[PDB]
Amino acid sequence: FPSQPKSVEDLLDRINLKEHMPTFLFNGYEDLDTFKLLEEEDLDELNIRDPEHRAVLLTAVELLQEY
Amino acid sequence: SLTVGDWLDSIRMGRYRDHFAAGGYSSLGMVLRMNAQDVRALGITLMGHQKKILGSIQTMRAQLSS
Repeated sequence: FPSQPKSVEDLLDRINLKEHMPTFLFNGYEDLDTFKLLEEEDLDELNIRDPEHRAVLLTAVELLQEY
Repeated sequence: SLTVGDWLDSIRMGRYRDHFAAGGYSSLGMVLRMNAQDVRALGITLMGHQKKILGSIQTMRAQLSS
């Protein structure tokens, strides 16, 4: 779909979390078919601790299951 | 093709062909018995790659059970 996130970078840009882009792309989450596997415990391992960031990321992951 | 090397390429994890081969996983049937420890012991360290490989194994076992 033309309107869909094209990459992890595009998705993080859309949800205003580009600060986490090196964290995901240096820890094996460089492709959207892997990003869509994220769960809360995976954000702990990635040291992503801000509850607002965490909720935003897990909402975006739910939307990719639709994809 | 239910080759280990074809399975890895299908999930974009062909970089681990030599890791699986060295660890003795010559069939997919041997891969389907793996757990997270088996994956780490091949020398696979990137978190998301561990997660993608195990998730694929979990799904393939469910699709062959029934």
